[PDB]
Amino acid sequence: KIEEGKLVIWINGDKGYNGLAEVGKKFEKDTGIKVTVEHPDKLEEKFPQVAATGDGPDIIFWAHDRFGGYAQSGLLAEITPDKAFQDKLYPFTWDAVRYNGKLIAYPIAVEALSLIYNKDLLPNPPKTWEEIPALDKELKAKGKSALMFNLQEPYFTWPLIAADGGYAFKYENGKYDIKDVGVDNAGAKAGLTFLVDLIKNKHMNADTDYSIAEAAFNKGETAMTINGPWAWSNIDTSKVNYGVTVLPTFKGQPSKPFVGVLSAGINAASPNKELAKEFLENYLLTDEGLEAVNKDKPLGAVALKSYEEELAKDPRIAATMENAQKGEIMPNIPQMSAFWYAVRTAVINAASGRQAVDEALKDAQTRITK
Ligand code: NA
Ligand code: NA
Ligand code: NA
Ligand code: NA
Ligand code: NA
Ligand code: NA
Repeated sequence: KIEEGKLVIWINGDKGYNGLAEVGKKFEKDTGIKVTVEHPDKLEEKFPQVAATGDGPDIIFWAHDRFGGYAQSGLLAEITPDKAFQDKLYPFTWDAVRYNGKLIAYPIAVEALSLIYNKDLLPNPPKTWEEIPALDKELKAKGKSALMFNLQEPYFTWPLIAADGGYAFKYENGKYDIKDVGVDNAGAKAGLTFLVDLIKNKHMNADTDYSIAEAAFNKGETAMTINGPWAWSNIDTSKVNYGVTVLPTFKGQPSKPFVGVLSAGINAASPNKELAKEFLENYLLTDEGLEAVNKDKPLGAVALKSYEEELAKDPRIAATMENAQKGEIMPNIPQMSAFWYAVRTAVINAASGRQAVDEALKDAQTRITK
């Protein structure tokens, strides 16, 4: 079914697949084994279909959170890196690729939101959320605003909501406790209260969405936004001299953005598991391998320490990794699907006044733990 003696790799069409193919060509030169890199449409839908019948690629690349469902269906091989190899990657990245206590993928790259700021409006960006109200008053007096970011989606508001002690699900022992949910605790209530107050006191509008925040920042109307590495290429550097830094703290605690870890899984049905391990450990997860992919399409921050130390000479990448290290690995369990919709509703209702902050989060907590 899956052909022995070659590697077929699937990766999304927004990634550096020409760079990956060059890594494959080096592997083929050293081993005589053909590597075929493909970027099919809807690969994350296709993989569980073909893998369920014992078919598909030998290696799949995707964000780690989707691999939980794949691992629940036994579609991914348990990987076997030795302890010395594991020590070459930042330890938090291995946690992202554990399911039911077992390692099911190799971490490649790390993504998280950062604070993006306009250096000509704000050469010294605020280190705390608590400073932002006063800063907004000063900037509004000069015809600008302090901060605009997407308020409609919990991915973007969670960093603040969770800073003072919120969390989705408690992680321990390579597993999550589905009964230990941090959506209606004191810290979450404090952060959502602070967000709602930003709106009540006219520092942000409740209808601000992704489009508005991006346009406002690119036009030089707002000093700051919150966004991820996918947004950098769109920032009009002709008009905006921007920096990227650590997110502000709240009550002295770091903001807690969700962390996505681009990961490489090995099909459980592959007869090429040793070749796949060799390719991933000793060709891709090297400075030269990650450089080839990154040159094609930037990976952002990477899990491999040796190469991250080079990439972090770019302060935007250094900030991405700092915010990731302080953030919350996105849980890979099925109960996380309940989290997104429950918290989305809670934030919308609190920002509109439909619900008090406490009731909004209480209702979300009840749905997530149900
Ligand atoms: Na070839
Ligand atoms: Na090839
Ligand atoms: Na084999
Ligand atoms: Na080092
Ligand atoms: Na170098
Ligand atoms: Na509760």
